[PDB]
Amino acid sequence: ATVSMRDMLKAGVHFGHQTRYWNPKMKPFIFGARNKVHIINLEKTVPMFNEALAELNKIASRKGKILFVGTKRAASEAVKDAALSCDQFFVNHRWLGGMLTNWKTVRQSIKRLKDLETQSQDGTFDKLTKKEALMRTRELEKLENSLGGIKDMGGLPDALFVIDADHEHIAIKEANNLGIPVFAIVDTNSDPDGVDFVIPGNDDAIRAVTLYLGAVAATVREGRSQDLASQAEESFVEAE
Amino acid sequence: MRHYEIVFMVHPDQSEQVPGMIERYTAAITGAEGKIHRLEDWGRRQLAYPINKLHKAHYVLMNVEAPQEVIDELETTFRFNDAVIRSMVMRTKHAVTEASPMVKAKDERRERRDDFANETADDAEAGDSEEEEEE
Amino acid sequence: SLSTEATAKIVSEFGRDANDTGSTEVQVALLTAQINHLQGHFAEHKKDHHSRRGLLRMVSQRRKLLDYLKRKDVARYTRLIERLGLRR
Amino acid sequence: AKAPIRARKRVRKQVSDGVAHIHASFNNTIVTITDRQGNALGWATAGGSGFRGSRKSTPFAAQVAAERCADAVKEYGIKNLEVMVKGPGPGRESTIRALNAAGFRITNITDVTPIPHNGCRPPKKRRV
Amino acid sequence: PVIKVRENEPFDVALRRFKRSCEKAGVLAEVRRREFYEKPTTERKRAKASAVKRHAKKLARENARRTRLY
Amino acid sequence: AHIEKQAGELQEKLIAVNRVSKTVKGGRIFSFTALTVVGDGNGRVGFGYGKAREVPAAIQKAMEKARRNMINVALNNGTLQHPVKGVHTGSRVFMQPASEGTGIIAGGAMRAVLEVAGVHNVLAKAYGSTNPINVVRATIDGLENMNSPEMVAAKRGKSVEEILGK
Amino acid sequence: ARYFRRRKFCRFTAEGVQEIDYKDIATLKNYITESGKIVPSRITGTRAKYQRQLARAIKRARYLSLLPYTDRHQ
RNA sequence: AGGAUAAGUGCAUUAUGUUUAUGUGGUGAUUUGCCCUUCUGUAGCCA
RNA sequence: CUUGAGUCUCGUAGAGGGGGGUAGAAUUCCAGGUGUAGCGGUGAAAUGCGUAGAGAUCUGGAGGAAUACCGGUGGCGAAGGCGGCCCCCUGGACGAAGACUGACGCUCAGGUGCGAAAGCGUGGGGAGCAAACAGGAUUAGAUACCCUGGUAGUCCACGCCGUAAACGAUGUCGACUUGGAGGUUGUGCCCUUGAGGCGUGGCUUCCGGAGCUAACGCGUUAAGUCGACCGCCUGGGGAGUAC
Repeated sequence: ATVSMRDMLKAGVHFGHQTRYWNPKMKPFIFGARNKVHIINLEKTVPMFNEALAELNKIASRKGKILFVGTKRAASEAVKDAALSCDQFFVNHRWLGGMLTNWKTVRQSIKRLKDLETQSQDGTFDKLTKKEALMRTRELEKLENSLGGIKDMGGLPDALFVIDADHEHIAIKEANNLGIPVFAIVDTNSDPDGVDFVIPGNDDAIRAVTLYLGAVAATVREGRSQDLASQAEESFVEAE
Repeated sequence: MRHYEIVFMVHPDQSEQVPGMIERYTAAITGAEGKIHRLEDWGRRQLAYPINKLHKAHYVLMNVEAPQEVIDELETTFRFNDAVIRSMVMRTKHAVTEASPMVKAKDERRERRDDFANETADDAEAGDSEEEEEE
Repeated sequence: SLSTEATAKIVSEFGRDANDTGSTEVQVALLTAQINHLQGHFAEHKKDHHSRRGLLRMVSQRRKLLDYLKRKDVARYTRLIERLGLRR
Repeated sequence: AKAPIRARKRVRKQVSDGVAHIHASFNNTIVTITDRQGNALGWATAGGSGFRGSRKSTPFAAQVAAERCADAVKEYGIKNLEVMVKGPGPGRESTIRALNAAGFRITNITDVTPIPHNGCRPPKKRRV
Repeated sequence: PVIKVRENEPFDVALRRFKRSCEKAGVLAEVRRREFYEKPTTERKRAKASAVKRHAKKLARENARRTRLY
Repeated sequence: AHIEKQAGELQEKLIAVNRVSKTVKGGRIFSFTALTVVGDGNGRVGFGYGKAREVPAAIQKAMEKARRNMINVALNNGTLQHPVKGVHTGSRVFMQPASEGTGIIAGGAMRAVLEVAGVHNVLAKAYGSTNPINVVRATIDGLENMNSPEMVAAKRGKSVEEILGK
Repeated sequence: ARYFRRRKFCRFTAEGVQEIDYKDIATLKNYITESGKIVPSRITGTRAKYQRQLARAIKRARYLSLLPYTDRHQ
């Protein structure tokens, strides 16, 4: 178990994120300013994560349909990368609302989506005006890239994995409205209140987004050894 | 009693008055149970602009401690003197009885900013001959 | 302003004669010396209302301490109040 | 707003060099050439061919003022120039370029712009 | 305002747009202001107020990169 | 597309109706806005404002919004166990304990809102803004200041609330 | 590293010493432009302590013509 | 010779971003304003 | 008793109060020298000033308000209030250790005391600007809008009833409630590494959490949680007038 906080004494930083005053309610779990700007360190996140690392164990016991949502300029690859497993679905293009609350319409549009995708990729999408077809193709690709998470997955996910807060406000906004428990990675410009499970950290890169949420940890890997007597008998391969 | 840092400046053509007066002022101060904690003359300088016509003046840092009634009367006398043109006095708190390093800035004045004449002999007669006297 | 040699004379004449400046008699006699000092200023001019706020502070407080004192002991009160003069 | 260009007509000095004084405002420029002993060898201004409104202070009315005065001081037999500048007003640069293009040196462009201490009250009869 | 000394990468015209900052900084930077002793704190002296818009302009440079408009 | 809460009983309390105007920009369209209250019989925080082209499509929209992001809440007997003064956004309403011997006493749409709320015998005077849109918060704020019975002795009454989590 | 105070260039765009006394001239120029005149504290982010005390200390010196006062003395 | 931090080359109209005449009062869109639930209940109003 | 408050020396910030001292430069003027036609004003403009030689410029004198930029969201005063710089006389606040007193506390009907500004009596004083009054420009006009001459006034000091947007816009003062940072400051510590950070206080401001508002907004200086004790309101207009 201890391996997950053996890695937080090893990464955790961003050296600040935004503003001189930052978000006051995360101040306890985090380091204060130095030389006319704001700096953060990995050191102030380990006393918090000495018990709070037990929540990665509760999203791995019921694991089957997980959704990694909220992409950013350096966080996008990390949303793909922690969700690289085959029980775990992900987007690569920015999320927008109604993808969980008007899920009705979205599932009608998925059902359209995989049909026009087999058509476009076989070559069967031709029109005597090539412009009207190639332009529909570019926009179909953006749908595929945006929806790829819920697209191949059996329905509304059993948790919602928000990596970013800073620009991907909506992914957290809709998770509270569907009542689905939240699995959150918060930065020093975001509060740890109003979400059910946290990693204290930063929102970018592989510093907190798969360093506890992968095979290198022990706490996402002892939750999953508790799935093997509840709904399955063997399922530990699927997941990271 | 307390220290009030007088610095004051002198007109060229009038300089010959000061070697007599300063020594009379040192006798007014110590005759009132104060002390002269410095009395360094700095030499002749080019002023940053004219003051009471002519472009050059001669600098003296007197640095008084004295009872408060008398220091107000010497500063007024020195600004209104018939050879000293202006003076400035600063406060006792968050400050020194002996000022900052002007040691270089004095020599520079003597070396290069000087006319070399009678008026600049008087400057040296006004700070580098005594620091306290009874007249 | 108030200085060391006025303050020492007051401790010598009023309250305990050492190491006390805080007690009711001597506290009143230290305030007296600043009221006198303010009346020293008020012998140059009389449009001094922004300072008068302060004069009335030092009086109002003498009223507070004279009240306390006369409720503790009528001796310290009647002595103090006459030995520090003021009014016709 | 131009001084005598023709010879023998008025008193000459012919000292090879002078100083010019530029008073730059948002409503005019006064460009006035003087002797190094301190006596006027000619002037012009930016209403010297009738600019009025904003156009009276702009680089182009500042330039033609500098070109009127610079012309005349060649019969007072001056060849070299120095400039004093007074105000953050417009055409303050177009005027320098004009003196140097008139066939003079302009190596020392001496700011001496005066400071009022705001002893006056400016005209108000309004909201601003 | 043209300044006696020259700018960097210099030419024979001196100009204030390169190496001035304190010249006519409250002397004529004023428009019809009358003699006042407390009115400037809210009329004139808008430094807190004006600093915010500049801060907002430095804030938007990060935020365009972060949305990947570049 | 959301979870919803239900009651085994029908509420279709239409409280208000309005129309949307832009007046030059596309001129003025026929659209309506509507406010509709969905209780439970013992209460809900259920309040829904929605909008559409026509009045029927509009109310049914608004009736949907009165049962999503909302949960039911519950109170034993036709009275409230606290004399408290519920305030929500300048519409301020009052309650005091009472008998069963009185039922409702109220008018307009308010008598219909209080019946599902369980606070109709305790119904005391309203003050501040008492037009339809905000008067109807009885069953929301007046059930968030709630008290409800669970004790056998009045002198165990504060002890019994402490041990409910200790 | 302890009690090595001012061992180096630290604080300031340019390290003068004192701010309230004005008797030296060669360590105040650190905070004075070429026009002969005080640095504008808004543009620079001056060290506030040293700037507040230099506002009286430069005027005293100015009135004693140790420094220029106004732009015409450039 | 300290007008030499040399612009800290940190700098950009530098703190009112202003002014050359006006024209009455109300007026469009409905008579079922109705199509989600057992019991504790509802829109003219009901299981 | 100290858990409230008061007081001594030590230190520190600031335009608090009262009274003294002092320099440079734009407008303005005179003089002489040099020198010729526009100058001014503004949205653009005309009235204005000027050939009796204006405008500008060199030299030297005149004079009074005024004093930048530093100066900031700073700081001070009782609130309104205080602004060139300095000292004398003195207040009131800000910090720290040694030391003392030990509810001496809170509020306040009545109350006395007390002015930004102009109004205003006398004394000081007048360069610029200005109600009025004239004239221009504008237009259905043009008293508003905008300018130009031009006076009391502005500008100084006290004095007479102290007017107001006379304010932590929020009574008085105090206790308690996650902070961070700005301005700028006592002081411990730093590479004193740039109005910084950390330690511990300071007023003073941004940002936002628990809680609050109708909204803006407030949020450790509350508009939160409250305390005592006093002030004041009961639709608008007509009326801050009448009486």
